[PDB]
Amino acid sequence: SVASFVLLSMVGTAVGMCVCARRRCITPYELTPGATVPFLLSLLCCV
Amino acid sequence: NDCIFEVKHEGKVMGYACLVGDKVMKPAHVKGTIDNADLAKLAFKRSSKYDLECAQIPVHMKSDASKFTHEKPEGYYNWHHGAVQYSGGRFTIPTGAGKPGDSGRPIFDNKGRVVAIVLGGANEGARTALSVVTWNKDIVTKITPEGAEEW
Amino acid sequence: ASHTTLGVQDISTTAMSWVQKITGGVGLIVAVAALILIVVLCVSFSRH
Repeated sequence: SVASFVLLSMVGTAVGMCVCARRRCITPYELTPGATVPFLLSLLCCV
Repeated sequence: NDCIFEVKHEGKVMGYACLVGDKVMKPAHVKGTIDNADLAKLAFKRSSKYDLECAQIPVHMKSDASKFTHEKPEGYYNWHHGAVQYSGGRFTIPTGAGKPGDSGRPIFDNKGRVVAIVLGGANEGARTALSVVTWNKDIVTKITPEGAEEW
Repeated sequence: ASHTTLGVQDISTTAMSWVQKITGGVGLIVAVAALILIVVLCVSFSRH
């Protein structure tokens, strides 16, 4: 029971950190007037 | 005349919001609410790296937008209180022009195109240097001289 | 009885083999996530 709880915690941390990185990667492009996000990031990375 | 709006908090004017391109911009350190009823209901995203906030412009207000550009050759430029000089990568204003409480005003090119948004300045005897928010192709930057203080 | 008792570390070879596989797979998923965060945070800092 104890080991099962810990392993569920560690996988949760992996998902949370990926969420944090997406925000900082895309934020600059949303403030420039008239700018268009590049295709690679638009679809694949920081999607 | 029409593209600039006043920001008021408890009857006092703190700054201005400008309508450029397809977004509505406002410096992030300025408190208060927007005078216009329709704009007050939009949701904004904040970023303390650049002290800026932006959103998408609603449709039926589109005719009031100004134009913008990204080329900055050396020469003379204009704003509300007179002329401004750009040389060596800095904005120059003759001292005493400008007082705190006048943030959020655009700087215009020769044809009237918006090039920068000013927030604060530094103190020097004869001429003063400014801190501005500018842009380039697909990015945004912030230029800050030594010793600048917020307006 | 004519022998001593057993401790926590005395388990079968097959059971120990399964413990390594499950623990390692989780650890890999965390490490890759941490690598992505460091590169994006570093490149953001120097760009400004």
